[PDB]
Amino acid sequence: GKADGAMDAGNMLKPALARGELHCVGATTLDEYRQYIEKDAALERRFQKVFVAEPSVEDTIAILRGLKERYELHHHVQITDPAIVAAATLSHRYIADRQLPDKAIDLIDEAASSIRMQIDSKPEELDRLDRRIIQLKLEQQALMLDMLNEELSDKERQYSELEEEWKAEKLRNKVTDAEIAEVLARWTGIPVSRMMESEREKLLRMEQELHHRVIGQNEAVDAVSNAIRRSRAGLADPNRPIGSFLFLGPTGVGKTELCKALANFMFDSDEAMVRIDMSEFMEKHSVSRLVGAPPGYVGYEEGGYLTEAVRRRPYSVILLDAVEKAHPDVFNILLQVLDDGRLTDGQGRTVDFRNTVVIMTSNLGSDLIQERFGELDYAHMKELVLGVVSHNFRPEFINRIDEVVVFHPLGEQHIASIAQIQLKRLYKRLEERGYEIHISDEALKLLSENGYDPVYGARPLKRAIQQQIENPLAQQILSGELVPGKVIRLEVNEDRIVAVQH
Amino acid sequence: QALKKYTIDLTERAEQGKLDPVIGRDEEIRRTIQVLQRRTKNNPVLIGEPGVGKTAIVEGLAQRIINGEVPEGLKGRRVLALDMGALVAGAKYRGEFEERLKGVLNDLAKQEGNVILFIDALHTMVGAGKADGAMDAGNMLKPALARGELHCVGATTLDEYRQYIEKDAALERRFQKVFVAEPSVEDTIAILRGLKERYELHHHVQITDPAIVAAATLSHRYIADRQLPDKAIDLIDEAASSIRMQIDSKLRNKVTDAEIAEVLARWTGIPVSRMMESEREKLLRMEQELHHRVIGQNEAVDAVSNAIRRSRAGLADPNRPIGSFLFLGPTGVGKTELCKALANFMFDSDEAMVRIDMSEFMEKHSVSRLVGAPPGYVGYEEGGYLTEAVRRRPYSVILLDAVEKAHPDVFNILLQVLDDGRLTDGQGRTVDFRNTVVIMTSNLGSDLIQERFGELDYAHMKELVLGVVSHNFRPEFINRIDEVVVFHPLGEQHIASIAQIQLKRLYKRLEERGYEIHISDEALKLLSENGYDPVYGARPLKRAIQQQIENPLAQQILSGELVPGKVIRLEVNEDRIVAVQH
Amino acid sequence: QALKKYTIDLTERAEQGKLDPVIGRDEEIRRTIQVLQRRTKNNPVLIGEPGVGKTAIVEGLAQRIINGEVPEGLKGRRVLALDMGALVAGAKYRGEFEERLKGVLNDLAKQEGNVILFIDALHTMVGAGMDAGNMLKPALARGELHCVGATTLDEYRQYIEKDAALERRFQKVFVAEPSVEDTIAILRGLKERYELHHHVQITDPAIVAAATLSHRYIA
Amino acid sequence: GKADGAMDAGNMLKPALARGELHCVGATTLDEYRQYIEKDAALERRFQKVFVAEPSVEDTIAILRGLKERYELHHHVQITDPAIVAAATLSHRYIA
Ligand SMILES: Nc1ncnc2c1ncn2[C@@H]1O[C@H](COP(=O)(O)OP(=O)(O)OP(O)(O)=S)[C@@H](O)[C@H]1O
Ligand SMILES: Nc1ncnc2c1ncn2[C@@H]1O[C@H](COP(=O)(O)OP(=O)(O)OP(O)(O)=S)[C@@H](O)[C@H]1O
Ligand SMILES: Nc1ncnc2c1ncn2[C@@H]1O[C@H](COP(=O)(O)OP(=O)(O)OP(O)(O)=S)[C@@H](O)[C@H]1O
Ligand SMILES: Nc1ncnc2c1ncn2[C@@H]1O[C@H](COP(=O)(O)OP(=O)(O)OP(O)(O)=S)[C@@H](O)[C@H]1O
Ligand SMILES: [Mg+2]
Ligand SMILES: [Mg+2]
Ligand SMILES: [Mg+2]
Ligand SMILES: [Mg+2]
Repeated sequence: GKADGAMDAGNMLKPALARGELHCVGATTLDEYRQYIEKDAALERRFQKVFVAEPSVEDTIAILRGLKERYELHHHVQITDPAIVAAATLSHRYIADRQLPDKAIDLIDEAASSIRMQIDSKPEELDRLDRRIIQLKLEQQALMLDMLNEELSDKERQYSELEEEWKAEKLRNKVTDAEIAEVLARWTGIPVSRMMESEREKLLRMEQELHHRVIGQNEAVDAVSNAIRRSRAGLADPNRPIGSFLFLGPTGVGKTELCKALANFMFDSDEAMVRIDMSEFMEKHSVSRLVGAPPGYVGYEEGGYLTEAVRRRPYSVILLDAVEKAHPDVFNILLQVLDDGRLTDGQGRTVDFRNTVVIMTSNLGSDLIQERFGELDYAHMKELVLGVVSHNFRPEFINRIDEVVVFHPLGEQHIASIAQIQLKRLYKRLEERGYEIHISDEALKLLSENGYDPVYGARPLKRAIQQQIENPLAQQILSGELVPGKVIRLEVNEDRIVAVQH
Repeated sequence: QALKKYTIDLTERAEQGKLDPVIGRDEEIRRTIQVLQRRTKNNPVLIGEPGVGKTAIVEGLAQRIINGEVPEGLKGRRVLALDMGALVAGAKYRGEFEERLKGVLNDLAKQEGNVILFIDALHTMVGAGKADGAMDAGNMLKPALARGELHCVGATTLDEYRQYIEKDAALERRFQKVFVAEPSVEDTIAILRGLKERYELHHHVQITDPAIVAAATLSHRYIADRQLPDKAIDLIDEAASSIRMQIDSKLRNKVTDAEIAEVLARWTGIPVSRMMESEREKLLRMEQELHHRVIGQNEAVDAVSNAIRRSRAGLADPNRPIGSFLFLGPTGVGKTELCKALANFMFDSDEAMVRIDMSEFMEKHSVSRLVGAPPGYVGYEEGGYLTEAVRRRPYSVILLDAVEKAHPDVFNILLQVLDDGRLTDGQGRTVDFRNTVVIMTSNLGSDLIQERFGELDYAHMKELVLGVVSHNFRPEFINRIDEVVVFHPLGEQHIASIAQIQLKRLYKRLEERGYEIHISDEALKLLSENGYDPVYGARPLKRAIQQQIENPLAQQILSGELVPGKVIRLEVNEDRIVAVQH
Repeated sequence: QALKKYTIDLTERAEQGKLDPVIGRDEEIRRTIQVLQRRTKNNPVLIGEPGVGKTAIVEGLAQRIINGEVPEGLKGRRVLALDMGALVAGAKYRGEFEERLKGVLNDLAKQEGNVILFIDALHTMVGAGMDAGNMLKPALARGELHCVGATTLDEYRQYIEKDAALERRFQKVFVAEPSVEDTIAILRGLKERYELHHHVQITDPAIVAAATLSHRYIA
Repeated sequence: GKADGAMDAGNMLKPALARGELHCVGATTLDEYRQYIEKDAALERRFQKVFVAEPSVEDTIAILRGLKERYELHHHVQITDPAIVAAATLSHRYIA
């Protein structure tokens, strides 16, 4: 209420506060105290500071066991004491901004709202299928090629199955720890929730789901798969990230494909991953471009890059591609990251990385691996290229790595399978304009033999495909020679691969 | 009342049918409905990117309250939309804004908890009525938010939240973060198939469903600025505007997908449009039209011809740039002129290209010239050269001129560029290089090529000079290159044809000046026989043409001797060249 | 009424013929008319380096509304130039900018979408002390305001592309700086008004020499 | 014009500048021009830098000879022309 008639309301109370004739119990924040009171230091002494520490997990458990019955009587549901101890423990582990017991009560109360909404209308999967069948109903109405009425028939059948099963049980009217974990996995993003059977069947086939995109390379697919299975099962070291890997080998063996296949598995898109191309980081300033500017400097109030983009979605994959192409002491930021999951940015708030999968591709032993992947067992190769890495890095940073793996030069059956994959995506690119493509098996032999050399991996297969198909084929498509509808066969001449129209 | 003066009823507008139909957004509406029916903190904030449908989730929630698709507990709730500007506007005295806000709080306590308040732009609430010593709307809604008396549905942006609401941590913890992700391609198709009826009712036209799947796919692929389903709706609506004007001017009546590609080609410049027959026959004559400026060197003309034919025919690898060429040859055989032939074909201009002159980059930090300086350092706010040059012009041609001069590790930036088509500047955003033609022009093996181009076939020449380049670059980097072409030294007849090209462009320029010039073949023979040596390329040719033509020619023009409208016969002397006026 | 306190009716001025006979720039007017007939985001922003005649484009739009060269959705509109410098005039107290601006927005809602607004120097609207983008921003979003913004290229990419919400509520119309021949056509269009004001004659070789020397010797 | 529920002078005359109904002539210091008129758009291109030179010593002599009669007829005194050139020279020499 200060104005031109400046009486400010801190001044009128102030002799009553100083003389003790007013018993004013104040309560304020800890930043707001410093920012608004300790400016005006004539009133900062009138008060006495009672500090209210953040409670422990066990004190939060003791708090929730007497608040429980009030939320029970509001939502008309029960809360079972495993959900209380799960709310306190999980909210202390997986939510880093808020503080106890605000987030514990938030998980409890929102879970009870979720159970009340189950009991009110109908359960979850009924609503999932109900929204999707009304979606496909309106979309099929608007489509008046389809390949859609199959999907609507499938979802309506599954809706009828779950509706009859719901009538057979006519459920959840308590709050178990499963509902707390569902509300935690919708708060933050970390899949803490219990694995429903489709996801568990998907996750036991991790290697089978990844070898549709990474052919060969068994050891690293195993390592990646074991890290994610430990994370979902609940055995990962809770004071470190999920998996801190270091990939090694020649050029074009699927390193960035293994990371893009991780992202396409786990988040259903290739470029949903914090990607730090470490080859911009050749000087010691890129430290500042990932942790941000310090106070006083230019990009302070715009943040860092690694810190902010992980703190948005705390469960993600981090790729540090071409990790040898950096200054050697950019890997001390990663010492903090890989040992404890904490990275303090410029502004002072510590982003938590204990749910991210840090992956570092490289090529540091390419000469050695290309020389000796034959006639050597995998353990001795890992040993000797780890000696090479010890010539590169410092023994701090490679002690923090969860597993160093070795990639190997691709054989000819590998390049046959890769040629099949690249041709499937070429069929997808040319089906959209309206062209159907087959291929002779003799022609695939020409692709596998014209795109093989041991030193460059599986990129010469890609540009051999590019030349020996895509240059005459796009030559003919622009020529108007190849009309859609008819199947474009890929047959060979004596050395060429010609397209025909029959 | 003090609500009707200052709020806007959304359920009344949904009942009147003014709102957009909201299709999709299942789990966002469901989690918001869960957070609204809590005991304490009935406060969902919808934190998402700008454009992804954060308001439309709230209006879809109002439409479900109208239709009855909500649970029984929310049937009949009045979604009121707060207006911060309507509160601040009439309050300049001490305590009029706070009076209005306390009146709103008393009415929303009076409404029996039957009101779901809504604030788009929650940060406007954060700094709302804050004057010198005034209770803003943050500090006055701050008690009635922690007790669930106010059922406020916020909405804010993902980066505006960091600026304004994480500044004030108590009002930051009043709200629950319901995150609204940018939708996928299929969901954008479904969202457009919902809203097709509204744009057809407005523009009085029809929209065909191939144009909708084309709008969603092309907007997801090419436009990097805005987001889904906003940019796809923009392509739909601007194409419908275009068809409505082309009906209404003086023909079509249904939006096709090529209309969507036209609006995309006008927004960006990437030629996604259908090939007209003039441009398609122009494009099949790629090699001949590059040999209308670059005679000689058939190989890379074939290579770049094939690359642009792939780019236009849709066979281009969409996770990579269009072509990533390396040019290797003796000095002065038209490498830079092959790139200028590219720019002159592609954009109908000569220096219409992003031209990095890599002999400036002889140390490790001109890397930082091309990307920019990080946070904290000097050239932060000015960006980078390459990143602004490509972000402002997506479909361009990048020339790394004279790429042998630099430090050996400037070409790691290019590892990112040539592998995935992306490059992160200092300010933390990536530029999409899925549309450029990255071209490098070295001369690492000009001694070897000038020595042994004779008696060695082209494949083994490429093999040998590529082995030398393998000694000079890293195996990671030559693996990324699309096609390492090799340039051959010029012959005599090639230099004669180059001189013919120079004379014809000189005659065209001086005809634009207003003159008419003829020449005898003997002058051409003298020009071909005087300035020949294979070691120096076609530049001694052009400077000999320069001297032995343009010194007497400009000597005689400036005297007024050459009257325009005559015939300038470039005859010869016993040893030199002189022009006459007959 | 708040419009008459702060707006300038351009079409009423072109009705009395005070404006310039804008000749050329036809495709930019056509793209602006494409933008102003959408459903949402009806708000073009004219963008180019300064001096190239963007207010001239909106004057030509107003003259086409007066003559009737517009489609059948713009006959009868009024083009009102808003003055962002005039709303931040008496900015003493709290909530006095918002009173003026809400008066303008209520009176524009009163006309039932009949008024094209022209907010020149659009970089003023971002920083107004929250302030001014956040009262226009929902009405800009729904397309019930038809704000023809007009700002410099560098001011646009410094002020408005920093702020993504206000950036997507507009639509760019890039204004190409005219050629030498187009400047000659402009001066041949505007020769008569200057010869009827100065009461002198102007020699057309001096016109084409003036355009050529101005393009050559001033950067 | 810092008023209440009202307008100032500048943003009420600003319509009359770009409407042709004002033949205004301004006068200001260079610095306040370079802050307050170069920053605006319409106020910039409705105004022209007629720069005023600080005059020379003999020009000041001519001006003082043009105004010697007024001050002499005012104060009933007489002014000497060597006193004029001494005053002008020492005023430009000493006063800052
Ligand atoms: N095992 C594989 N399965 C399928 N495609 C593969 C495989 N290995 C390589 N490729 C293809 O070859 C390309 C090159 O592989 P990348 O992983 O990108 O190279 P890299 O492994 O990153 O090695 P560097 O050192 O980064 S060049 C990939 O993008 C795929 O298109
Ligand atoms: N699920 C959806 N159903 C229908 N229309 C949608 C949907 N999502 C987005 N839209 C449309 O997308 C456009 C923009 O969405 P908006 O919510 O208005 O943007 P926004 O989410 O408000 O983000 P800001 O912060 O206002 S820029 C509108 O035309 C909406 O109708
Ligand atoms: N086939 C050709 N047709 C026309 N002009 C050509 C041809 N080959 C070379 N030239 C001329 O060669 C001259 C020099 O070409 P540039 O490409 O600029 O030199 P360069 O190829 O870059 O060699 P370096 O190593 O960079 S010095 C140009 O002025 C061209 O006119
Ligand atoms: N096509 C045109 N027809 C007629 N006059 C034009 C044309 N283009 C520009 N002009 C004139 O050029 C001048 C430019 O006027 P303005 O539009 O105010 O300037 P501008 O191009 O908008 O640049 P700014 O950023 O507003 S200073 C005026 O005298 C116009 O009459
Ligand atoms: Mg890689
Ligand atoms: Mg919004
Ligand atoms: Mg060159
Ligand atoms: Mg202007």
